[PDB]
Amino acid sequence: DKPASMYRDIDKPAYTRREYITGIPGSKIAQHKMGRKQKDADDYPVQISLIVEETVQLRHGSLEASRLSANRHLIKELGEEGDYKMTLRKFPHQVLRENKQDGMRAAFGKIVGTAARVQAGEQLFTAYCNVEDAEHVKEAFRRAYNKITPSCRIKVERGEELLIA
Amino acid sequence: PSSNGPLEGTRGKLKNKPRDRGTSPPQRAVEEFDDGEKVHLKIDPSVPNGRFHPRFDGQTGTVEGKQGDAYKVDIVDGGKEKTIIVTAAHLRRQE
Amino acid sequence: STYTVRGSFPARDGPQQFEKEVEAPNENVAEERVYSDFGSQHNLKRTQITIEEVA
Amino acid sequence: PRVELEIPEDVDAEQDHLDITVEGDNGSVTRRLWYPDIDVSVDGDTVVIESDEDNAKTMSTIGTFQSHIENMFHGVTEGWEYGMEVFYSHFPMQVNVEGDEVVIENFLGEKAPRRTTIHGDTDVEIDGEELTVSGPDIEAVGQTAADIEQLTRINDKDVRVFQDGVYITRKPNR
RNA sequence: GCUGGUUCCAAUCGAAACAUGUCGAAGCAUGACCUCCGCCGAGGUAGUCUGUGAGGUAGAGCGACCGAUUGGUGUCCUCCUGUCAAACUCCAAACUUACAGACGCUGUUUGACGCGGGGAUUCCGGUGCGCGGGGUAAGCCUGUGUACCAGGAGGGGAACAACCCAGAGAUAGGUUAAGGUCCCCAAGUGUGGAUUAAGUGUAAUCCUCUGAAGGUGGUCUCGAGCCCUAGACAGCCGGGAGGUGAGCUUAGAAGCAGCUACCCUCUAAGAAAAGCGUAACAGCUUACCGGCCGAGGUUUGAGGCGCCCAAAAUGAUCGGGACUCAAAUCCACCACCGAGACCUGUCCGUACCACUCAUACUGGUAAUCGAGUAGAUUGGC
RNA sequence: UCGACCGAGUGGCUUGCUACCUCGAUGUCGGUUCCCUCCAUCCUGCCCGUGCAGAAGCGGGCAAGGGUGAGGUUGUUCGCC
Ligand SMILES: [Cl-]
Ligand SMILES: [Cl-]
Ligand SMILES: [Cl-]
Ligand SMILES: [Cl-]
Ligand SMILES: [Cl-]
Ligand SMILES: [K+]
Ligand SMILES: [Mg+2]
Ligand SMILES: [Mg+2]
Ligand SMILES: [Mg+2]
Ligand SMILES: [Mg+2]
Ligand SMILES: [Mg+2]
Ligand SMILES: [Mg+2]
Ligand SMILES: [Mg+2]
Ligand SMILES: [Mg+2]
Ligand SMILES: [Mg+2]
Ligand SMILES: [Mg+2]
Ligand SMILES: [Mg+2]
Ligand SMILES: [Mg+2]
Ligand SMILES: [Mg+2]
Ligand SMILES: [Mg+2]
Ligand SMILES: [Mg+2]
Ligand code: NA
Ligand code: NA
Ligand code: NA
Ligand code: NA
Ligand code: NA
Ligand code: NA
Ligand code: NA
Ligand code: NA
Ligand code: NA
Ligand code: NA
Ligand code: NA
Ligand code: NA
Ligand code: NA
Ligand code: NA
Ligand code: NA
Ligand code: NA
Ligand code: NA
Repeated sequence: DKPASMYRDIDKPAYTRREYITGIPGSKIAQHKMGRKQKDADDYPVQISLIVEETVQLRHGSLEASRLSANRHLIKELGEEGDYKMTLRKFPHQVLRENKQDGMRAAFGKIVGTAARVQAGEQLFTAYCNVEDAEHVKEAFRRAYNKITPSCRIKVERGEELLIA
Repeated sequence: PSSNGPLEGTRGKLKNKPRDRGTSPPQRAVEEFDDGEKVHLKIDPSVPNGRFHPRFDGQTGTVEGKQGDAYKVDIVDGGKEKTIIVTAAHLRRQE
Repeated sequence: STYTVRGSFPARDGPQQFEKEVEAPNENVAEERVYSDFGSQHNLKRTQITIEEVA
Repeated sequence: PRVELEIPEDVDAEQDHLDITVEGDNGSVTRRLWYPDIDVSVDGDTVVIESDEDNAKTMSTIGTFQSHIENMFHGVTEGWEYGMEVFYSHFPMQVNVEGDEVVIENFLGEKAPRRTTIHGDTDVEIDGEELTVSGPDIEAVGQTAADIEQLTRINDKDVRVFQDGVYITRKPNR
C-alpha cells in the first residue's frame, strides 16, 4: 500500500505505449458495466453522475475500491438483480513507475501499476435509475467519492424535476 | 540527440503528407533560375537526388551559378556564408 | 428613501438575477450600495456585477 | 424588532439599567438581561424588548428574554414548583432540610452525609418519600431541584442495578 | 596542472562560467565572448507591419493510419455503446524562424556593417519565471528560453545574493515609484457600504507564509418549487370507530411470527396497520379527522466569511505593542507619506563639435554619456 | 470490542535519498552523572461508553503536577528473562 501522494499528480508526460513498455501489472478493476447490461441507459427516467472536481490520476486499485463500495451498496439496496445500471467510464491507461530495486543513479523507475487521468469536471461514474431508487445511487456515490483523491460533485443529469419535487 | 547523422530529427520535414506521396511532377525539376534570383530551399520528400543538408530547409538563398544541372545557391547560416549545391526539384522561386 | 435595484451576476451554470432594496438618498448611491454589498457578501468585482434597472 | 409583554394583574415590574425586577404576591425576582443592542424597558403596563438588529443571534436572545420575563411573571404570582420522589432498594435513605441545605444520610449505606445548598428563596418541603421544591425564581428552584437529583449520582456502578436516589417527578409549565 | 601571497592614484570599454579536441574533466589548446590598433567606405537591422517561404509542439482527434482500451446484442458475424498515446496523426494553433519591402532606430567629422592584426580573461557557476526530462520528494539531478546575482548601489520586504521599485558622477530644491499612513515610524485612529467573533485575520512571492480528504441548523446573501387567513408548519386538547379477533397457518396467530388478500360500513375522519410492546391478548404511539392558536411554513439550488478535522520538544506571537461597526476581510472612493528614480540650479568627468600648433584657452552639443569582478586600453602621484 | 480495502494527513524519534555546511579536524558507539523540556498518558486525579450485577477488566475523554524503581545474559542501543 504505497500512498497516492506519490501517484496522484499529472506532472509527468503521458506514458501509455505498450509497444515500448513491458511487465505492466493487470488492472484490479472487475467490471466497467454494472446492474442490467442488456438494458439501455435511455430506458431510465433518472441519470446521476459522480463528477471529479480536480484534474488528477486515480490508480486502478482506487478505482476498484471506489466502484466496489458504490456497487455493493446498490446491490444491498436495489437487490442483486435490481433495476439500474452503473458505468465506470474511465480506464487506467497511464503506466506508473517506482525507483526501488543505487539511489539516484539510473533512476528511471520499474513498472509498478496503472492510473486513469481524469480532468476536472469529467464524469467518473454514471448511474441510471428509477425515480424511487435515486437517493440510493446518491448514497452509493457518497461512499465512492471517499475512496478517491479529489473532491467530487454529485449531479443529476436527467429527471431532477421528478426527484423529491 | 542520441546520434549526430544528417537525418537526425528529420522525421517530419522529410516526410510527405500521404496525399503528396508518389513521384513528384517534373515541371518544377526542370525549372530554370537566373543568377541573382532569390529561391526558397525545401527538400521534396519524393525526390531522392539533388538534395542539401536538412538543416537548411526553409532557407531563402540567392542563385549564384550552376554546377552541372544543379544550382549553386548562397545562404547565410547564422552569421556564416555557405554555398549550397541543389537541384530545381528542391527549389522554389521567391514571390 | 427606498430604491429597488435589479440586475444579474455570473454563477455556476446560468447567470443569476436579483432584486434588492437599499436606504441610499439617491439613484446613484443606491446603485453603489448594491456594488458595495455584493462585493462584500459575494466577493464580487464591480465589473462582474451587471445592473439593468434602478427604480 | 419589538416585542411587548403585558404585565399581568397585581404584578409590578421595574427596570434599573440592565436589571429588571418583578414583584408579586409570591415574591420578587431580579434579572440581568444583557445583550448587544437589545433594549429592555418598562413602558406603563407593558414590558418592551427591542432591537434595531434583525440577525439570527439577536432574535435568539430576544425570544430568550421574552421567556425569561414571562417566567418571572409566573413566579411572583402562581409560583414555581418541582415535585420529587425518594427511591431506595436496600438502605433506607434519610432526607432532611437542615438550615439552608438539604442533607441526605445513609445513601447506599454511606456513613458520610451528602449535602447540597439551596439557591435563593427556594423552599424544600419533605413529606415522607415526597419532596416539593418551590419559589418565585425558576432559575434557583430548577437548579435546587436538579442539585438534589445530581447529589445521588453514582459513576462507578451500574445505574440500572443501583437506582437509589431522589428524582424529579413533576416539572412546571407556563 | 595543488593551497597561500603578489605593495601607488585616476579615466574608457567590459566578459566567460559555454562548443570541439585532449591519459581530458582541480589542466590546456582551438572557437564563442571582452579589449586595443590599423584598414575599408555606405550602408546596417536589437522592434513592428506586410509579402514570399520553412515547421507538426500545445490543443484536438482516431470508420484517418497505428497500437492500446469497454459492454450489449442480431446468423467467427457491415449497428449500438465505454476509453487512450513521449517513441499514433484525417487535423492543428499561439509561436519560433529564412528572405524581401516599408516605418522605426542607427551610421557616413562619434566611420556603422565588415576585413586584418596585438592582448586577454574564461571553459566549478547560481537564482527567479516560462517550457521542460528523471525522481515519493528535496534548499535534488539534468536541459532549455529569458532576466537577474555573480560583478548591481539606493528605496521597500523585521532581518536576507538573485521578490517588488530602481540601474548610480558631485551638490542642491522639488515630485513620485515600490511600499506604506493606530503607536513603535514619515503620512488617516480617512469616507461610503457590507461580512467575520474565529484574535479567524493583521503572512504577495518563499526550504521560509502550511494545512487536507471529510464534515458544519455558526452566520450572511442570492435563487427555484410546493403549502398557507377557505387558517398552513409546530405544539397542546379531543377523536383514531363497526363487520373483525379479516382468511390461511397455528394449540392459540387477536394491526403487528409467517403465507395470501387488503375488501366493507358508519363517517369530519380512522390502515385487513407505519413502529414500539405481549407467551398470546393488554398497553403506548403513527397514519387519518376535528378544535385551540394565528402568519408564515416547507423542500431544494448557489454563493461569502468563519467553525471542526488540528499532536513536539529552553520563552507564545502577525517584526513588536496591540487591534473587534478594526488597526481584520471584500467592494468602491478621498487625501497624504515615501528613493540616488523623474523634474530642476550650479559644478566635475568622458565623448563629440567650432576655433586652435595644442580643450592650452574660449564657446557649443549629450532625451538618445556617467554602476561594475576577471581582463584589454590610457593619463598621472 | 477488533477492524480489511481505498482515500486524506501530522510528526521528524528509524531507514533511505540529496551533497547545502565543516576536511589549516565541530573528538566515536554504549554506559554514566547532572539539568530542562515534549505528549501521541504507563500509573496517579476527574470523567464517558461497555458485550457495565459485584469484583476484576476492556475501550475512550480531559490532563504533563508528581512518579515510572531493582536485578541475570550481552560492549551493546535494542531486545530476552
Ligand atoms: Cl548542403
Ligand atoms: Cl546599468
Ligand atoms: Cl491577541
Ligand atoms: Cl591625474
Ligand atoms: Cl560506566
Ligand atoms: K571534516
Ligand atoms: Mg466494577
Ligand atoms: Mg587604478
Ligand atoms: Mg582621469
Ligand atoms: Mg580561446
Ligand atoms: Mg517532432
Ligand atoms: Mg496532447
Ligand atoms: Mg522551437
Ligand atoms: Mg565571481
Ligand atoms: Mg507620525
Ligand atoms: Mg492566527
Ligand atoms: Mg501562497
Ligand atoms: Mg563605469
Ligand atoms: Mg568542541
Ligand atoms: Mg492529549
Ligand atoms: Mg513537568
Ligand atoms: Na551502482
Ligand atoms: Na475525495
Ligand atoms: Na510527391
Ligand atoms: Na562550467
Ligand atoms: Na576538461
Ligand atoms: Na588537472
Ligand atoms: Na531602414
Ligand atoms: Na499545455
Ligand atoms: Na546586471
Ligand atoms: Na531591507
Ligand atoms: Na492572532
Ligand atoms: Na576593472
Ligand atoms: Na534523514
Ligand atoms: Na575548519
Ligand atoms: Na556516550
Ligand atoms: Na504528568
Ligand atoms: Na539487561
